Amino acid sequence: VEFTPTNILSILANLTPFSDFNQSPRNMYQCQMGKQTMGTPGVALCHRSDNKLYRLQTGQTPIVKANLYDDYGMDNFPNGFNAVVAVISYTGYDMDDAMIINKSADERGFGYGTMYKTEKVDLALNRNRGDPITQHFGFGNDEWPKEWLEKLDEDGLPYIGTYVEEGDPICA
Amino acid sequence: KAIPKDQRATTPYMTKYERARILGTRALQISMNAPVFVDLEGETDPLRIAMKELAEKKIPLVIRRYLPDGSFEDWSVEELIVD
Amino acid sequence: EEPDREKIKLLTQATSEDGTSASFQIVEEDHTLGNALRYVIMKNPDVEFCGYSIPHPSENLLNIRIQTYGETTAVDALQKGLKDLMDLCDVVESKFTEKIKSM
Amino acid sequence: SSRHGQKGVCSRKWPTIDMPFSETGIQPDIIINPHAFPSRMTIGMFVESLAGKAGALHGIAQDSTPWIFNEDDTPADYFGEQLAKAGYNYHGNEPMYSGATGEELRADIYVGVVYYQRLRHMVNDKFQVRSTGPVNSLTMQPVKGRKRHGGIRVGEMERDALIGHGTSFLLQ
Amino acid sequence: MIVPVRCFSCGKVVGDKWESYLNLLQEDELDEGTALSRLGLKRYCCRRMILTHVDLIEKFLRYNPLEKR
Amino acid sequence: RKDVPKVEGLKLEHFATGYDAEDF
Amino acid sequence: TLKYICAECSSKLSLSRTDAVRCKDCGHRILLKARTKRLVQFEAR
Amino acid sequence: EWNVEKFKKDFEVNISSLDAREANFDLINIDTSIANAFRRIMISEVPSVAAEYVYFFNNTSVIQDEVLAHRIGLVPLKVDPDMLTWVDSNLPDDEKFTDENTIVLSLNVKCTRNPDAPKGSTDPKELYNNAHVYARDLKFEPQGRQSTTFADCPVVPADPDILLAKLRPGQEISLKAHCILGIGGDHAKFSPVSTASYRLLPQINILQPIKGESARRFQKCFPPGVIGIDEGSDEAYVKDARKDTVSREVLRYEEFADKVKLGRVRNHFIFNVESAGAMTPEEIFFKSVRILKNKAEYLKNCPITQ
Amino acid sequence: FAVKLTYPEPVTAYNIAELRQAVINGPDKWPGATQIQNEDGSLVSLIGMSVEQRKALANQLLTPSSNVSTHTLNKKVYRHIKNRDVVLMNRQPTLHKASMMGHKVRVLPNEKTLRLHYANTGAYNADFDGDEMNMHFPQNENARAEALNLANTDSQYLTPTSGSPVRGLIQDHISAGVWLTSKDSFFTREQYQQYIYGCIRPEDGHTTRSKIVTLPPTIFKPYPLWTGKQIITTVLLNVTPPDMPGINLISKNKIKNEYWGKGSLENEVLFKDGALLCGILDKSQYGASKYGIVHSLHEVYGPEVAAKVLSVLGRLFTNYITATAFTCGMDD
Amino acid sequence: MCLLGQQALEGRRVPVMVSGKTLPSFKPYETDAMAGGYVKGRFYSGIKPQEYYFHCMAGREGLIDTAVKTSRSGYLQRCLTKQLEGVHVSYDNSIRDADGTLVQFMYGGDA
Amino acid sequence: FRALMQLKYMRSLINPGEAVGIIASQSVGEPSTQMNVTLGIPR
Amino acid sequence: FMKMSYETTCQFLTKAVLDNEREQLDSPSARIVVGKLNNVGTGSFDVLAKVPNA
RNA sequence: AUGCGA
Ligand SMILES: [Zn+2]
Ligand SMILES: [Zn+2]
Repeated sequence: VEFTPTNILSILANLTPFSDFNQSPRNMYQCQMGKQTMGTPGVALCHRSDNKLYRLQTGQTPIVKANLYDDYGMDNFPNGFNAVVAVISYTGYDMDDAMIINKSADERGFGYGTMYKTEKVDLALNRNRGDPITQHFGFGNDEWPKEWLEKLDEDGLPYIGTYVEEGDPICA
Repeated sequence: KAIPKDQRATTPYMTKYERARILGTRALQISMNAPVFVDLEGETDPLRIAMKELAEKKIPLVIRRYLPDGSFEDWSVEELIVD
Repeated sequence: EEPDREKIKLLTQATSEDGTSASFQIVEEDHTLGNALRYVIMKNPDVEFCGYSIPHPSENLLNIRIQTYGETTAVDALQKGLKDLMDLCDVVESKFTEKIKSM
Repeated sequence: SSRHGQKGVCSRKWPTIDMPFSETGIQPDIIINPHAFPSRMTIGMFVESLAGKAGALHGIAQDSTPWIFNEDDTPADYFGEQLAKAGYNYHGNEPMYSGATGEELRADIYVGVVYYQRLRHMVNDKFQVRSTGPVNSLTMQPVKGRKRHGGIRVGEMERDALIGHGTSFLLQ
Repeated sequence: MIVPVRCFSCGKVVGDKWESYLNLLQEDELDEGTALSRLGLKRYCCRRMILTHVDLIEKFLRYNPLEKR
Repeated sequence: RKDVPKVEGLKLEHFATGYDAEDF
Repeated sequence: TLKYICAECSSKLSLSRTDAVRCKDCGHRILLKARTKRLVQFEAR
Repeated sequence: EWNVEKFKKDFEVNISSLDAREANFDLINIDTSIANAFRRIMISEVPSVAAEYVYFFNNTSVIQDEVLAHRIGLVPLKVDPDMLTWVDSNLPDDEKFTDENTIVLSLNVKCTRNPDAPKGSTDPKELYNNAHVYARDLKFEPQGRQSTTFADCPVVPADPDILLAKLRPGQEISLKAHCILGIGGDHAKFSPVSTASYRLLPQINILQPIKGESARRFQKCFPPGVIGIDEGSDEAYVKDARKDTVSREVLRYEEFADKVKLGRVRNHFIFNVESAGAMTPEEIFFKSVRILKNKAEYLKNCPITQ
Repeated sequence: FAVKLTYPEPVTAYNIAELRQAVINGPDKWPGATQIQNEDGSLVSLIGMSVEQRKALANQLLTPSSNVSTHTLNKKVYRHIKNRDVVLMNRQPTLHKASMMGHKVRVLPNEKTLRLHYANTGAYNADFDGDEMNMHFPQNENARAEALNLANTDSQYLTPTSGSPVRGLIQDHISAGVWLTSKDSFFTREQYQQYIYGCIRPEDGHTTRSKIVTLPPTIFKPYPLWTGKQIITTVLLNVTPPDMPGINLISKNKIKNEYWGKGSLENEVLFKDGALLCGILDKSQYGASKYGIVHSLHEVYGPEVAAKVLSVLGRLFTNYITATAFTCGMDD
Repeated sequence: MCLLGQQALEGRRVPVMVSGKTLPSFKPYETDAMAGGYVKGRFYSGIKPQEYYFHCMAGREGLIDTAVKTSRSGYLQRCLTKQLEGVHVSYDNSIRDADGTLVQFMYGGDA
Repeated sequence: FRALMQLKYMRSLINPGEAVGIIASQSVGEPSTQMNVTLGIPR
Repeated sequence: FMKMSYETTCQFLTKAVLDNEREQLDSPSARIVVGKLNNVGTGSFDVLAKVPNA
């Protein structure tokens, strides 16, 4: 006999509560959404440098969960939040596949998330040994617009924390 | 190629496609300083102006209906039943 | 200081000349003022029709149309609404203060 | 998306004043259209709503393991009785008032607590517009890609469709 | 990330009630329900706020690169 | 099969606005 | 004094155009640029 | 016929409970449009004072600057919002912030280690110094006039215990928040109430009487004290319909669903206004009704434009 | 997009005011204008000009001729897309010409997504699940006139495949029509008139009367009461031209009469001189695109009226779903 | 509200292993309707795991048909759309191609 | 009435220049996406 | 050009060149290739103008 | 080209 019929399900399919109550392809689209979900990728993110990360700051533990949610420790990396949901057509913008959020809730940080993009500024990406080298982060001619110091420190690297908009210098 | 006026045999009605092209080309003319033959009555959209010009049939345009042979019928706006 | 020239606007497209049918447009309003104002306006025995409509939530606009018969003007009927809302809110504040004091 | 593969875009950020408020004094976080469920049969989501509501009120997690329940021990009865002991409708509805007007709605509205997840695909941000940009030298036609400020393709089928319309001046 | 300041659904400030709540689950050997009842979170929007919280910042903070280790 | 057990602390957690367990 | 922290020893330092890009206290070759007292405005939303 | 004085005759208020943070009061004989007007205004339009522009000078914490700024925005301040006027936008930043329109709060915290606790984690508060950054660490920084004006109303967070951030040795937070006057409609941080809601008085119309153990058995179907039985040999009565929650649990049983009707009193409204501490809830209601009246005066005064 | 999409508008004596203002606004406003193309052929970008310089150019949009080479032309202004332009919307599937129609542009504030009415989603086979759409902006009065006259949505109310209507209300609007049109739905004068102005704005050109007209209540008695069918009568009486008799139709519903009782009769949809006298309305009626009510209005008064009816119904049912809402739950 | 009913694949009942079993839990050649894939359980009260494996079968094969139908309709569209694109209505109501070669003397014979 | 129906017939005719070829192709293709002898798309 | 733009482009090209073929530029596809008003619909006809001579 | 969104 099976130890538990969950032994026939994959990990994500067990993470789906009451998966035996939905039309099967909706559970499969659930695996694709939860698998495509913006969540907490790790906690060493200050020591990675991914081309992109999506990190939800307001993460919570489901009230409704599989016991494999604890047994696999997925609570270390919560991927969502518990919301007060009314199943109601009322506003007229909830048709077919569109849903409404509370404005005040988003203003309080609901589902607030951040996205990290990492860049490599290389000066040899395609150099040519000793000879080639000559570029140094910094300045020399003075003739540059001194407003670049508004973004780049006197060593040629931007001040960590700086607000940057397209067009601002990322290094000099 | 000239189908004699006495011999024009085509639909007395303006097709939706005919009406569309007339209104577009004439509107474009008004927008390029073609002389307006009707009161602008406040309007600023050249297309609505050309629509007014169609409503009074003041438009000075002619439709050349082609036949696949190559013969054609020159029809005035002022005769083709607008709608 | 200036009499606000843009708060309320009279939509010529929606106003009779005889004198008893207008649509007014107020900026920066919604059901908040709207449904109360139409409610008090419906108390006017000389209002035939009155109601409010939001052209679009994102636009932050309120249109309120009052069409009456020849025994009142829509501007007058609206002023009757506003005097009723002000006096009624005075009543609410007054009884609320009285019961706050009675405690 | 919910844990049920029922994904939807946020159509609008509804003002809290305009949301519907329950007689409990709250207005939902999310409103989902009911007509989405009849095709999907995501009734696991209904049970997750009533279980998250019971489990928030009594203040405990609920087990959602597939087949922990039985046709003779339905979840609507388990969480129905637990919720009714809590002080809430056995069917899980709550009397709601219209935010806009203020009357009580016709019927008791289905409200609950559901784990909702934010998909990384904010395709909202993927918008692009090009009225001017670079062109490939071998064609002088708009370059490719959003990040290249490229221009969307009018494909062969869209050509066919424009010929269908008779819109030959639009096709040109 | 860190205990939210306010309950998304209602509006009641909750960020002050985390540490006492955790103390009430440790020190007083209370249960989560009764602890939230004594905290005044008498609505499920509030109930869930603290009940479901996952204070992942404690896991984040051990990665502090500004002190030797 | 055993039915999943109902919770032991299954007691009122909701009141009207205006009221408390001082009436319970 | 500009600052650069060693990715592996935590030791603060102040690189110059005249020194090797290495942690002088450990020997690492990766340095995090330290945050400083620099004004940034923020809309509280 | 309807007049405003016949309303004044018909309008009633009954205040059940007035706490310095919650008010539960009733408005009898009003229109839903008016109760909803007061509710809506109490929520979105009543001005409150909240942090708006946070100026960081340093943040080495593991918390994102933006996020911490939003969290500092969320902190409700115990400030009477009438001490300040609105700040315009038509004018330069140098004129925007003055002592008449802005309140400055400084935060300068530096986390250290403590000289050697007992075991180890002996929490965080003993292993580290200023490990926990609370709203109570928002030092109020007055300017001139308002320095004197607040002599007897200094600026304090309405809940100092709010944890704002957690640090680690060598991490530091230095920022200066500019708190302005704003309304809850422009952003939810300016809403002065936690929950302002109304509920219609539940009405329990008993169509035929029930008695004995079926009457007490009906009595246990409702919240404890809604249905009272004095003798039950003659009636099963309603002690107070206001205690009920409309769980509609009674309808589950045929013993009753054919001998009871459950409705509401359209005229009677049960308001519940709980304040976030910035202001007392009744004072917030007073401001809401005076706000609606002020709006009607604005519409009287305005000239109908064309 | 409203600030990043332009039309090359030749300046005349009739549009000098609007284009002078649009230039004054500049590229960084509403109906301003990003660029000015002279008749000499040169381009002058407003990307970085100051309000002063754009003010200076506003007084030069109407300058005289200068070269016999150019005397026949007039300057051009690249104005932002605005509320008077038509745009060609296409959704991938192109599978048919009806999936790429011309819509009239309505710039919505504080939006980031292309906003579309529900009535079109059964022609594009589109759904807000995450669907993306291409928006094409034609640059020529010939393409404008065609996108407003040939490709336009109203000219696509029926498919050529079968001639069944592909454009109708959906989901919630259908259940709202089913609920509103029940003989059980009554409305007070206040409620009735409110729903009416909620769905009809005479200031918006939503009528053929320039005032409002109303019916007698269904119940004169204890209280003046209007039915939902009387509301559909009022909207149809207000959207059809006063010079024409009311549409007369005998249709059917998708709801058997047995569901409304042992003697109830609610499947016969009866329209007499503009007045709904029996039955409810559903997908079979204004969405079914098979003779139902909307199809009948399309046939009798044409596509402009049928489109007006669709917008009016969409607003009526959305607002009534605001008053009463619709829900579904485990008890169901 | 009632039952899921009989699952099917490519037009017929559940696949059976070469041992004669439609699932490990079923003895070889089980004549029970359920063993063929008939699910008596419903979404409101759930489906037994043996039944979840069959509704999963039908749901997947549905997703396959859904993902393949669009590749068989593009070539059906373009293959004749290339041919009839020249095909239009002459001004004489006769259907001529853009060449001029007459295809029909009237559209459907009624115009 | 017969005169009216004849005039409706004259006013219901296909316009000169209609893209009926393309319309045909889409009216056979587009509905074939919803899809003893060969049936459906293979047929 | 309609042959060229479907399949075996080079094969139809070869058979065309070997014929010394002339395109009468009627195919809508072919006409698109040369940047010509499509002959269908609104391009099924020409528009001229009546102008006063005095 | 791989994966993937619709
Ligand atoms: Zn809450
Ligand atoms: Zn080191």
